[PDB]
Amino acid sequence: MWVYRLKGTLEALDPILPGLFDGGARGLWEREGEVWAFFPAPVDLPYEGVWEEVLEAWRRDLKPALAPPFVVLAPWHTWEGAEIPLVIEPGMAFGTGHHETTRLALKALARHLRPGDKVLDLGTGSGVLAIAAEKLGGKALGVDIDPMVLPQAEANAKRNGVRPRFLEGSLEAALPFGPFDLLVANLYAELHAALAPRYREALVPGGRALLTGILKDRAPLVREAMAGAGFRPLEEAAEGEWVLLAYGR
Amino acid sequence: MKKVVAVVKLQLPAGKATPAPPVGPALGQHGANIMEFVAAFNAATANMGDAIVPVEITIYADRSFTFVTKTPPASYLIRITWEQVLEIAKQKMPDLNTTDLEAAARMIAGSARSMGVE
Ligand SMILES: Nc1ncnc2c1ncn2[C@@H]1O[C@H](C[C@@H](N)CC[C@H](N)C(=O)O)[C@@H](O)[C@H]1O
Repeated sequence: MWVYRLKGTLEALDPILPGLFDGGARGLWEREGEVWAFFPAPVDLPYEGVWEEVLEAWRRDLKPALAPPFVVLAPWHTWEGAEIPLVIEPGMAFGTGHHETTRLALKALARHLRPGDKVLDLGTGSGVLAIAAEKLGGKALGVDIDPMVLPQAEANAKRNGVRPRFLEGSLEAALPFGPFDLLVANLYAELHAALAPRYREALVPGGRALLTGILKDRAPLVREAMAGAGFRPLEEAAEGEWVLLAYGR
Repeated sequence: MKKVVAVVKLQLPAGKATPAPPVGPALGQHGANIMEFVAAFNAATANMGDAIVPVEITIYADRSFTFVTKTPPASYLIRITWEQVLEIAKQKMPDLNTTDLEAAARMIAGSARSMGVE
């Protein structure tokens, strides 16, 4: 990781800032009296500054995360309780199992999923929800638009002795493998709202959708879109800033 | 309250923040939950697409945090001077320090000229 240092505040260097992101900066940081631009690789900039060639506390303090009936474990953990173990290798791919949204979806799966149900996990990442679905007797497809998480999802699956299907893409790619009994989607409010009509098309008549990744204040958008798509509200769950909204068609 | 121990000013791409620098060290030095911020920032700025988002993270003595996202900057909103500041002046209300709804366009259009935009 590289850093390009510039004297002054962020507001003071305002006009030249878009040029720093044109170079390929990943983030700016105002400090004592400087602005710290961060680059993957150093490239010459005529702004005149100084280049410098300069998570594990979280990872080594990482404890098992309870999401009844599950416990989310790193490969280096064990568990003596009665909970269903979910072994997830912590990485850069979302789905470590610790976040509120992931845990809300895990619990919602336990309440809604029937053994034999066809389950679509939209935005599978690490594969945690598709794996959990399989653990509950579901027949899971996990899809992701990022092909890089897919090897990680398959590796996680083998750690758990289950075999969901994993696939690159989104709702479109999932279509030939559906229709589904249950959709689980840990995304974000505005995407749920845009996808609501296609959520209905993805499910069998009487099927259901479990939607999370939704900031509390953004929930009205999802409620409005899902009602507009013809869904009926089933239940809502919350933890901290976040909510899960369950719907039936 | 909740004692404030830091006010961190960052500028991040919308919905694509990571635990990598500056977020890592910026919040990590005060013991704030990096992964919690990353997840929350990304969801809060998700619909904005590729917009550069300035963010202010207030970190407290119990290691918890809150944050505020910005308008964002005019230099991004500038990138041929048309009727730009008929809505940009109303966009720069919660960013500029001037305590007037109207007296803003008389400074944004001038700042746009040197970029250089004609
Ligand atoms: N339109 C989309 N279609 C499919 N996947 C998406 C889409 N947008 C984002 N994603 C993926 O969804 C994932 C979102 C994760 N936060 C969810 C991870 C995991 N399912 C969990 O509940 O923890 C990311 O890995 C994205 O790559």
